[PDB]
Amino acid sequence: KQPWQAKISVIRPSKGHESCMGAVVSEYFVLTAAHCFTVDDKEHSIKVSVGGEKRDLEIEVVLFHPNYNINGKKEAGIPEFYDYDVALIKLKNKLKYGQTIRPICLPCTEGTTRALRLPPTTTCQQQKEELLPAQDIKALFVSEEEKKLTRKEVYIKNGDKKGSCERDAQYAPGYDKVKDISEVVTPRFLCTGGVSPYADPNTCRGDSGGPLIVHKRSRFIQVGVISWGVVDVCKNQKRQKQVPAHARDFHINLFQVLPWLKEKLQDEDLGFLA
Amino acid sequence: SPMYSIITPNILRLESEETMVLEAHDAQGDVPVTVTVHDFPGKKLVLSSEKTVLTPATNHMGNVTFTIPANREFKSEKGRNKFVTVQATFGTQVVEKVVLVSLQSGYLFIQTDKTIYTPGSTVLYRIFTVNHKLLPVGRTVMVNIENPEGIPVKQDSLSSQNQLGVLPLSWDIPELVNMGQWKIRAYYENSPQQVFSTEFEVKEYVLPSFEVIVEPTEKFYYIYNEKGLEVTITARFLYGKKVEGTAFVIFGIQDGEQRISLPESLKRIPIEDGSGEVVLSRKVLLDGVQNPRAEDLVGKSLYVSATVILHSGSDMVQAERSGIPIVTSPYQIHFTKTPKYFKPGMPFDLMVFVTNPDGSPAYRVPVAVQGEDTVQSLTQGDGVAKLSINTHPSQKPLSITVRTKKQELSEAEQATRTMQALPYSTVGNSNNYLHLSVLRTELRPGETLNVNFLLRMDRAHEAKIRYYTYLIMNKGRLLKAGRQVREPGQDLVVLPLSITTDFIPSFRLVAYYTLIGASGQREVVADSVWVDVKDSCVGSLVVKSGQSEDRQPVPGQQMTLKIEGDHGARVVLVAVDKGVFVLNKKNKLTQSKIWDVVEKADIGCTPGSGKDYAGVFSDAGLTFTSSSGQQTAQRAELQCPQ
Amino acid sequence: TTWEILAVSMSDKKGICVADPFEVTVMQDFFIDLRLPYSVVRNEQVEIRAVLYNYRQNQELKVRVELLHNPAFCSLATTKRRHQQTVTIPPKSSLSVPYVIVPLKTGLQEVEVKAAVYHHFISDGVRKSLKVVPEGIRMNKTVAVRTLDPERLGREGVQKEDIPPADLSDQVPDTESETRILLQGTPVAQMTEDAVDAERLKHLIVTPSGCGEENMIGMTPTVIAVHYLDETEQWEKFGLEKRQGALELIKKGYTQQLAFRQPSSAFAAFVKRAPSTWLTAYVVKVFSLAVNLIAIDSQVLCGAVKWLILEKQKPDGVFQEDAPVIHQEMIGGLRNNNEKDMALTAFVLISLQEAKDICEEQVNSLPGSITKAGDFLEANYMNLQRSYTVAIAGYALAQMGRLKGPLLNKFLTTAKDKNRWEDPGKQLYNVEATSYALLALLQLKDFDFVPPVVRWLNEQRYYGGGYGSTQATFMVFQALAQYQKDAPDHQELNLDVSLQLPSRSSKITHRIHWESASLLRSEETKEN
Amino acid sequence: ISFHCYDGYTLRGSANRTCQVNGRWSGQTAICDNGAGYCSNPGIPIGTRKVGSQYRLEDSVTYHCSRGLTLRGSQRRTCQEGGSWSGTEPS
Ligand SMILES: *[C@@H]1O[C@H](CO)[C@@H](O[C@@H]2O[C@H](CO)[C@@H](O[C@@H]3O[C@H](CO)[C@@H](O)[C@H](O)[C@@H]3O)[C@H](O)[C@H]2NC(C)=O)[C@H](O)[C@H]1NC(C)=O
Ligand SMILES: *[C@@H]1O[C@H](CO)[C@@H](O[C@@H]2O[C@H](CO)[C@@H](O[C@@H]3O[C@H](CO)[C@@H](O)[C@H](O)[C@@H]3O)[C@H](O)[C@H]2NC(C)=O)[C@H](O)[C@H]1NC(C)=O
Ligand SMILES: *[C@@H]1O[C@H](CO)[C@@H](O[C@@H]2O[C@H](CO)[C@@H](O[C@@H]3O[C@H](CO)[C@@H](O)[C@H](O)[C@@H]3O)[C@H](O)[C@H]2NC(C)=O)[C@H](O)[C@H]1NC(C)=O
Repeated sequence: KQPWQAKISVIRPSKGHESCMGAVVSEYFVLTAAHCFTVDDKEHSIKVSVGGEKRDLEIEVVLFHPNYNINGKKEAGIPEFYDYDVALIKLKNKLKYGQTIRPICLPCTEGTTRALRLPPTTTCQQQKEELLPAQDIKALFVSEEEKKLTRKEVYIKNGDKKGSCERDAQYAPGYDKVKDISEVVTPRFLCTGGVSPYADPNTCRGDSGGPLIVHKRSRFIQVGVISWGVVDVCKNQKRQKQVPAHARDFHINLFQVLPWLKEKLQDEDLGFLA
Repeated sequence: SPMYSIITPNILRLESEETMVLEAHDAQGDVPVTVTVHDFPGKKLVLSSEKTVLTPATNHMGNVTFTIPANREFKSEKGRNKFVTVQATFGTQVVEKVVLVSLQSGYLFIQTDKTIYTPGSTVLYRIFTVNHKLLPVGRTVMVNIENPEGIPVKQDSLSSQNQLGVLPLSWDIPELVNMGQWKIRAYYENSPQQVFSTEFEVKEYVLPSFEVIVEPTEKFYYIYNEKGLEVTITARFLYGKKVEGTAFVIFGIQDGEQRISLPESLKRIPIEDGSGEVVLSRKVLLDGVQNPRAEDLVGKSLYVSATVILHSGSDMVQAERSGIPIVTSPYQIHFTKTPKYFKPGMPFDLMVFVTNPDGSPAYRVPVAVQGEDTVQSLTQGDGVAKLSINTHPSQKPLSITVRTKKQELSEAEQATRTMQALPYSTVGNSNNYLHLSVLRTELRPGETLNVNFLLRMDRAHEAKIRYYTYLIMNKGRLLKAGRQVREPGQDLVVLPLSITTDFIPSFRLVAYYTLIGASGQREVVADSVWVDVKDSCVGSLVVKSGQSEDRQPVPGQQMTLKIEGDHGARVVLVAVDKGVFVLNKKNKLTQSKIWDVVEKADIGCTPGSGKDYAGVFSDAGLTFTSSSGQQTAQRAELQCPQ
Repeated sequence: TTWEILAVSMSDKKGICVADPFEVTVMQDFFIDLRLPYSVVRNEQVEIRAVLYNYRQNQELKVRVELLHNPAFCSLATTKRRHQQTVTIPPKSSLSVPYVIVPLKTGLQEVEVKAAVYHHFISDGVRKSLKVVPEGIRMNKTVAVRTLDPERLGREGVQKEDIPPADLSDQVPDTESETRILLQGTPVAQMTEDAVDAERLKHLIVTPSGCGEENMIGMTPTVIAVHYLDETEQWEKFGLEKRQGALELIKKGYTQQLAFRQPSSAFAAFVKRAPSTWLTAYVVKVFSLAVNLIAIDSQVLCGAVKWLILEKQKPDGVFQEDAPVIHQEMIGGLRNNNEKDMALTAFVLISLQEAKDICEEQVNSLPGSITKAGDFLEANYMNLQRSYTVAIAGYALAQMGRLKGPLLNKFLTTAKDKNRWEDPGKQLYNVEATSYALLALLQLKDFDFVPPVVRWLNEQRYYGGGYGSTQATFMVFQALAQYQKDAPDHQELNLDVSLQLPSRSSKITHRIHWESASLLRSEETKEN
Repeated sequence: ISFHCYDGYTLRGSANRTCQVNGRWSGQTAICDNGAGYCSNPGIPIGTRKVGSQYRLEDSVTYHCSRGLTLRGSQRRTCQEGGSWSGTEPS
């Protein structure tokens, strides 16, 4: 049901195992978050598994976005800074497409234009009006429930509820004394979760780096990468059945990182728009 | 001995700039002042801190501005009232006072496009977010929409940041929905106790093609008028043309909310050329209550309902005019703008307010005090007449009864009202007073106002008086403060005051002087006055036809609309059919309704003076504290007494 | 008609200004006015009136007016025949044209009427719409009203409620039915008691004076009164402004108490007197609660603790009294010598835990001594007899989290009538014992045993002050001040209400909190 | 002809449309939507008439062309689960 889902494992010297996730975007690249890895983590200590396979695939290089800096706000008293929290993982071996391993489509490409049944003259600004309009957008992400993958349907607060969603970042750990709330929430972000209009399931720490998918006309398009959350409702025992109302989760908008994605995937036959 | 003083408003507001005045009497050389603001209780954090120096060249003055920070210390809702520890240090002397703080961040006004809606339509509504100075600001606002039962249906949490203080919103009406009076409530996130609301009706209807105005010949009804009550029925189309047809008009009496109809008064008149006349006779009215005495109908009101039907039979309109009170006198007298405290030996200025029985002011009505008849003041366009009487230097309460001397009317049909004024308690019975009288006319922006200072005291200590100190209160904030000099021998000095657009709608003016006479004690005598300005816009906004009149335009034709307003202003528009106001003329957004909300949120209660010197400040909405021990009373209620 | 244009401007410098209404009159000379009702019933023959107006000055019109055919209506206008008549309208008059129709299908249908005049190029047409509501009377039926409360009505934390379908055997043929489901949370308002009135506490502002122990009998009702009035917010009904006069009396007793401090960092009644274990420990209890009002030095408070840990603490954790105080009325329930090793150790251990967050960096043996003193109270807690010694040793064990098992059951059952832990003897010790056990009930966060305990302390109306009232004024207004801060206004509302329908595939889940309560969450379903 | 919505509404589709030589308007259909329904606003194609202002779940809309014109597409569309109208857009 979820062929694109990658399971990433990073072994660190006595720090523990970092259980992150990613998305198969091509035959060589796996898109995920950037805070799962640091500069000290070497390529022999990072193992990625896809398709439910027992073996681990070996990687070549982890390509971070050039604007990522997690400790870039320690002068202002902010310990974390998840702006531009995306990274690509170039694998060593080519992936063979079958029934359990298939890619996920990306914004502003040739195949995305035909998947929405649009004319080929559709610009990239016209596609951003289609997938992310100024309303509450129905979406879904992939989570791991008792060694089994399941889907959690959420709503993207992009309309008038975008203001009520973003101002709830003051309750995050370390962000309790942040002056301007827009300093930590750049326009590169999307907001899901909360109580209005529905009770959305929240993302865990193990679901980090996964895709934020939009199901339209029996096809699945990724529009975001899971970044960080205000409240940790998952404790690896169950899901905490009494969540608060300001438990929101933030993602990285893929329409804002397009010149970096077009450069790193220029030799992949994806067909990005001009 | 040098004296240090501090003046601050009664209630300080969150996230707003308040003004602070520092003085130093009988001092030479510069006095450095360090002012530090703390929260109550215990002084946990510094909320504000400012510094200034009082130079003798400025006569030891210096206005200081601060701002209550938007910190989460005022987060508790069980506290009801909030307080701060205000502290000022004059070099080596520390002066402090506890001041009440309200949680209010400003005002919220809700505009709807129509006053009545059908099921299936969509309601458009804007929210204008301003602070206490009527300037736009960005806050977080919670919005509710309530049913006729009072249960909220849809809740939102918007921010007016980066939107120029205008929040466009919408709500769809389902096809199956409850009719009745719906409600839209909104409040600031930091002040949830202050809710602002506007209603609208939901009904199944169609639009009419003509309006019916039911207006009687007088705005009341006199009991002994043998002619009865004459009511004019006006019926014209929406486009201005006149209506031919037939009407059905019936009168009725109303006592409280229990209505008693009068079926004896049914008439059927034809409506010719959009006009018609109908009279209720007095014998029909006295036969409906079964009352042999005619004096028991005083207090009750009358209501008229009309139903005009066209000659084609295609449409009809019901209209109603209610609240026509039955009175013995066509005028009423209210001392609601007149001070309740006087000074013995000095002239007392009465602010007489004369109304029609429906609430409108009366034009050109003589007003003379019963038992005196010296001054016969005439009413202006605002319904205010200016009287003055000479008083004896006695501490007896002054009973003033004021009547009207209108001609073409007998003395039994004249109005009267008696009020009681209490004497001003002096400091130590020294008989040192101060009166403030102002030329009462309609004040417009751009004019100049002559404010008079009258001093009554003994001659042994008038040479010590060299200056007065005036302060301007407007919309709960301090606007301007200065000095007014006086030489020994001058019993009267005049301050010319320029009137800007910032005094709208009204303003209060306080003043005080300070000196030491006989024993070495600092004496403070004060006085206040409330002056109304013409309630108009701060800027201006006119909408007229950009096309040079032409003729009445055709359906489908383009026209040019001229929008005339201030620079850098976001103008929002709405165009409404005038057939909507036939069904519901309630809940229209006007400029006069906006100034009614601002005037009913002022921190001053009594329109003039007080029982003592400290009672003048608390009734006008100010706090005083000095280094010599003289303070004002505490204030723990956000609203006025009673 | 006439349009009334209202405008509002918004300048950042000038502010708000709503314009006067500007009226634009729109009119034609020859037009049709189609006057239609709000709704007509399907298959009911009604008559509609198309009024033709002629506002010309002195020109009569010859007009052919025709109704257009619609398949949703049944009139005389068909597909192969026009329903047109020609009439004559005099000047400055109107003529009504009657038309009969029968609507045939529900929904919003359309009617169009056109007309044109003879020998001139003037014409007009009106196309308006009207609702065709189906036959019958609108009705509603209540299927169920069920009160939702898991754990009470439910089991294991979940509650399942099954809803049957409706009746609808009397439904109109070929009509739409809509089912509305509503969720509504109920607000709760629990706990909270009336605080002791500040008009009853005027007599507690006492100027302290005397020796090393007579200073503390005067310092006690002044320090504890400011602590109680700052939390309950009763400075308005006390009179205000007298806070600064009471803040100077607290600084007066702090200065006189340091004059009897020994060079061993301990306190006695005189400088030539031997140092005392109780007076040094009661100074720590008063000074740690006085850090919120004035200034407190770190070298005297922790030095009193360091003298209590290194000099006057056995490795058992038992604090032994060397020289007792001269004033035996100020010690309260410690005057009765029954279990001196369990009551004096519990008295100092509260002073070490109320100064635990102050002296954690200076005295490194304080996390050790708290562990050493807490282990002695846990062993002999099952052997205590007096109701005061259980209350004083229950609050010393609750601040760490070690009042569980057979020790927690002995703490709750000692209360006679479940409201007071009175001893058989001494009224002052029973008044003090209820406030020690109330402070242990608020540290455990067990809010069920609390409201009968607070209600007994307020109905007794002990306002403090007097001889021997040093412990009795200090503890009753410490527990009643701790009550007003830990009191909730409501119990939890967090309802994970999911709705599974067999018509859909997804579960419709709402979470109702306290702030979003009293807000209906309607979910409409046209399938029964 | 050009399209422009009221305040608080988002315009999707072609804002500027042009009548071509084949008697059809260029671009996509302009839709003013507020984002309050489970399904989006199906909009009004030029020449049609939409009956149904509610855009909730399980709702339906019916379309009718003008006089002498033939409907192509679905006369009735129904909002399905997932936020997608049944049938096809008429013309
Ligand atoms: C507090 O005091 C300061 C300094 O006295 C005030 O600043 C002054 O504000 C006025 C108003 O903008 C400035 O212009 C003046 O306007 C009047 C208008 O009638 C005119 O007659 C004067 O000749 C003058 O041009 C003035 O330049 C400015 N600065 C100084 C040094 O006076 C401030 O307004 C006061 N604030 C409050 C709240 O009282
Ligand atoms: C659907 O069910 C309701 C039952 O609640 C039916 O009765 C309606 O009930 C409401 C609530 O009590 C009434 O509203 C109220 O009317 C009174 C006047 O009696 C007014 O003073 C209140 O302010 C409030 O508006 C409503 O009138 C009433 N409807 C009636 C009497 O026709 C309702 O009739 C049912 N609807 C249908 C279509 O069957
Ligand atoms: C759709 O087409 C319209 C034209 O049909 C485009 O409107 C153009 O918008 C620009 C604004 O960037 C206009 O410039 C301004 O014009 C006003 C005229 O009053 C002038 O005062 C300003 O100084 C400024 O120059 C431009 O005139 C206008 N084009 C025309 C022909 O009037 C619109 O941008 C198009 N939108 C899309 C999404 O394609």
